[PDB]
Amino acid sequence: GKGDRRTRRGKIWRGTYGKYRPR
Amino acid sequence: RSLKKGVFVDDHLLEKVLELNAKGEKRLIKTWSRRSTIVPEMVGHTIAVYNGKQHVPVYITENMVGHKLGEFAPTRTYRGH
Amino acid sequence: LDVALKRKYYEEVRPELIRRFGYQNVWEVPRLEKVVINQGLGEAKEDARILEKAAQELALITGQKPAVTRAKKSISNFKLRKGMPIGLRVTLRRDRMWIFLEKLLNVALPRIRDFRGLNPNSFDGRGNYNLGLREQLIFPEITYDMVDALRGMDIAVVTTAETDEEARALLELLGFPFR
Amino acid sequence: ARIAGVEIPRNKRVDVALTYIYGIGKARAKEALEKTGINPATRVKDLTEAEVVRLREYVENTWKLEGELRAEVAANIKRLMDIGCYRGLRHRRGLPVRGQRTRTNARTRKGPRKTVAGK
Amino acid sequence: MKEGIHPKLVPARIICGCGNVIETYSTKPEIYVEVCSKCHPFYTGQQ
RNA sequence: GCGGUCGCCUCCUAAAAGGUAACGGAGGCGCCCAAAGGUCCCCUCAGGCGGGACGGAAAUCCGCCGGAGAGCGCAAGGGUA
RNA sequence: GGGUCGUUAGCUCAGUUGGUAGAGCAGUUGACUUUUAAUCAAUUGGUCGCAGGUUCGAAUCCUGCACGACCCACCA
RNA sequence: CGCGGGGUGGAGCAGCCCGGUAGCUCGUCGGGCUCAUAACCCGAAGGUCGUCGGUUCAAAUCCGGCCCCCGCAACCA
RNA sequence: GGCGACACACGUGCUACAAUGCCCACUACAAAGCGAUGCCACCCGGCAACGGGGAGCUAAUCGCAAAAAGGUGGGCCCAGUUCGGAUUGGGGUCUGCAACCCGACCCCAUGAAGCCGGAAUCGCUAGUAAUCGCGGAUCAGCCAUGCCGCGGUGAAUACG
Ligand SMILES: [Mg+2]
Ligand SMILES: [Mg+2]
Ligand SMILES: [Mg+2]
Ligand SMILES: [Mg+2]
Ligand SMILES: [Mg+2]
Ligand SMILES: [Mg+2]
Ligand SMILES: [Mg+2]
Ligand SMILES: [Mg+2]
Ligand SMILES: [Mg+2]
Ligand SMILES: [Mg+2]
Ligand SMILES: [Mg+2]
Ligand SMILES: [Mg+2]
Ligand SMILES: [Mg+2]
Ligand SMILES: [Mg+2]
Ligand SMILES: [Mg+2]
Ligand SMILES: [Mg+2]
Ligand SMILES: [Mg+2]
Ligand SMILES: [Mg+2]
Ligand SMILES: [Mg+2]
Ligand SMILES: [Mg+2]
Ligand SMILES: [Mg+2]
Ligand SMILES: [Mg+2]
Ligand SMILES: [Mg+2]
Ligand SMILES: [Mg+2]
Ligand SMILES: [Mg+2]
Ligand SMILES: [Mg+2]
Ligand SMILES: [Mg+2]
Repeated sequence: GKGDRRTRRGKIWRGTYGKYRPR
Repeated sequence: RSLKKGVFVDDHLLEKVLELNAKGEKRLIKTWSRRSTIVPEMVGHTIAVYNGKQHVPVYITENMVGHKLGEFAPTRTYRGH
Repeated sequence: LDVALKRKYYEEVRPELIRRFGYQNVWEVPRLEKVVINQGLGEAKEDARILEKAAQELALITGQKPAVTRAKKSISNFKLRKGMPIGLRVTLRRDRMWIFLEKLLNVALPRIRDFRGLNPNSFDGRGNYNLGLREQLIFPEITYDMVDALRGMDIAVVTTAETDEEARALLELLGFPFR
Repeated sequence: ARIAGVEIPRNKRVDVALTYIYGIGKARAKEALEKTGINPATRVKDLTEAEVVRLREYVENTWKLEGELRAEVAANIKRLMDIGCYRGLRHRRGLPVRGQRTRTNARTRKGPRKTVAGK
Repeated sequence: MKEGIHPKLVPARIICGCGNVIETYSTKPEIYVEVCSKCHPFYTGQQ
C-alpha cells in the first residue's frame, strides 16, 4: 500500500525516490 | 541523523575537556552545549548539563560513545498522574 | 552391547578420571547409571488420551516404552484428583542408556536455538546432574510432521560419583557441552 | 529442512518462505538466492538437499539470526537504558523512542487504553 | 527389556553440518541433522 | 415453666484393676465399601534439603536425610510399617 | 410398594399408518423505529421413556424398566 | 444469661440450605443523541462475602468461638 | 528549555483490513503553476538518500518530469499471509552554527493493530461522489496525511 516506503506505490506517495523507485 | 564529515562538538567545553583530558586533574564543568557530541575522548569526567532549568552532573563511560551530551540530561518532569 | 560412547567411557574416559583424582580401587571411579527421563505433563490431564503420542514418541527417542506416573495427592488449584496421570517416566540403563545418551549429545543439544551450553550448576551436590528440555523435536526420531504439540521433559542422570566435582569431570569427558 | 534455530518454511515459494526466517526478508533473501545460484521461484517443498545445504550454510554463517540476533537487539536496549540515556527512559518505563507525540495515540507502544474520568 | 510391543532399537545412521555421525543405534533408523554444535558452527569452536 | 436434654461411639472427670455422679469439659453416630471383601506375591511413610522445561510451598522426576510425626473411608482413643 | 400416566430437537409442548415432521416463546440473520416494543421475512437433521421384539417401514405398536406427574389405600 | 434469623461490589437484594463459579436493580465511569440537562441508547468498571479458628482436595457456602444486627421472650412472685 | 509534556477524552484527516486486490517488468495519455539567490536534462561513482561532475534556459525555447490510475506480460492463491506497514534495532544521506530534547529522506533487520467498524453519524444530484496522480504558495530543511489549486478515469439515485 501507499504507506510502504519499501515499495513502488509507496515512494510515489511520499514523493521520494529510492532503490524501489529509482529516477 | 548522522553527519560523517561532521561529528560536531561545541568548542566551549571541547577546549575545557581537551584541557581536562590532558590536565592531571578533573572536576565538574557546567555547559549549555547539549547539542554537542560526546567523546571519543571525553569519557571519565563529571560534567553538569542543562535542561532549561539547572545543571545536571553526568558521570561518563564508553557506553555514552557518540550520544549527544543531553540524552543523559532530561528536559521533563513526570512521575506519572 | 557395543555402543561407541560406552566404549569411549571404558577406554579414555575412565583413565583420565583416574589420573585426575587418583583411586585405590577400580570401583571408586565414577560410573554412569540410570539416566531417567520424566515428562511432567499437566498438558494432558482431563484429556488423558493426548498422552500416548507423547508416550509413543518417548519410546521412539529413548527406545524404551515409558511407564505412566499418577498423582500423589489432590491439589485443587489445577484439577488433580488423586487418581489421574501426570506424565511418563522411563528408566534407562546399560547400553540402552548410552545408545540414547550419545544420540542426545551428537544430535539433540546441537539442534536447540541458541544452545550457549549446558548450565554448570545443575549438579545436586551429591554429584548427579539433571536438566530439562522443551521442544521434543530436537531429537532425530521426531520429524515436526509427527508433533501434535510441543512438550519437554526433565532428564536426571545419576552417578556413582560421591561428589559434584567428579560428576562434572565424568560428564565433561563424555563430551557434555557445558559452561 | 530448516534454517537457523529451526524455522522450517515450506511449500509456497522459496524466496517467500525465507522471510519466515527471522532477521531476513525480501532484500536479504533475493540476493542470497543468487549467491547460491538457487532458483528463487522454487517451491521449498521440492528441491535438492544440495540446494538446501548451500542455502542453510550460507545464511546460518553469513549474518546474525534470531537465536543470536534477538539476543543482540535486546542487548543494545539494556545498554540504551541502565546507562541513564534518554531513549533508555522511553525504554525503561515503556513509551515511544524516536520523537513523535504522546498526547494522543501511542497505542502500539502504550498498550490498550486505561480510561478514567473527566472534569 | 520385557518381551513384546516395544520399539525395535536397531543400529542406525545420522548426519551433521559436516559429514556423518557413527554410533547411532536407534529405533526408526536413518535420520537427518540440520546442524551440530559439535560438528560446530552454532556454539563450540567459537565464531 | 420456659430453655435444654433424652439412645449409641471416643476422650477426659475417674482417685495407676473393674465400676463410678452433676442442667461437669469437649467432640462424633443413625452410615459407607462388589472392593473399602478373601487370599498369594510384591511395595514402605510424612516431612526437610539439594537438583530439575512449561511446575509456582505445593502436579511430576532424581538424590541423599527421615522409625514414624504419615496412612489406615468419617469422631476420638488404643493400635499399627 | 397398587392404579392411572407419562414420556418432545434450547424450554414448553402438539403427534399411536409403518412414511415426513413440526406449532408457540426463545437464538441468529434481515427490513421497520430512535427509545421499548409491536408487528413482519429467513435454519441444520436433532436417528425424541430406554435397550429390545412386530412387520415393506416404524419419533409412531408389544413385553422390559429406569423415571416423572397424578391418585388411591396402609403403616407392627 | 435464654431461643430464632442475619452480616455479600457505594445503596438495596439474591447466592448459602445442595462445597467447585458470586448474581439483580440503582448508583458510578467512558461514549451517544441535545444548544444544553434530565430522560433514553451503546459500553465498562468495581468484592473475598463481619471476623477468627477448624473441616476438606477446594469454604460466601459446613462446624466452633467472638463481634455487631434484627426479632421473640423474661411467667406463678 | 518549552510551545512536541501523557492516566486519559473529542474533532478533522492519511494509510488500511485485501484477489475489481498486492508485487515486479515493460509501454502509453494530462492540466497547471514554479524555476537562470534557482529548476538541474545529461555522464560518473553510489543498492539508494545522495555525492560527483557538468550542458541548457532570465525560459511556449531549457529544467522540476516521473504523471498515476491505467495498458501488457509475468508472479502471489484466500493465508494475519508477497495483505498491512505501526513499532524497534542498526547503518548512512542531506539541510543547518547545531538534528539529545525535536527534523526530513535511503537502505538493512523488525514486521504491530486491523478479516469493513456499537449506539450513532458525514459528504455528494454530474463531469458531481468515489478513486488516481501533479503543481504551487509558506519554506534553509520539515513533521503536509494540511490548505489553495490541476487535470486523469469516472458511477449510483430522486416514487415522492
Ligand atoms: Mg506490502
Ligand atoms: Mg487505494
Ligand atoms: Mg551420586
Ligand atoms: Mg516525528
Ligand atoms: Mg419444657
Ligand atoms: Mg422445652
Ligand atoms: Mg479407673
Ligand atoms: Mg481405682
Ligand atoms: Mg484392607
Ligand atoms: Mg517427600
Ligand atoms: Mg525442590
Ligand atoms: Mg499415626
Ligand atoms: Mg490414634
Ligand atoms: Mg468459591
Ligand atoms: Mg452517562
Ligand atoms: Mg399464669
Ligand atoms: Mg523548543
Ligand atoms: Mg501547538
Ligand atoms: Mg513529543
Ligand atoms: Mg491527517
Ligand atoms: Mg550507478
Ligand atoms: Mg520564444
Ligand atoms: Mg518533483
Ligand atoms: Mg491480530
Ligand atoms: Mg469507521
Ligand atoms: Mg444541489
Ligand atoms: Mg502535495
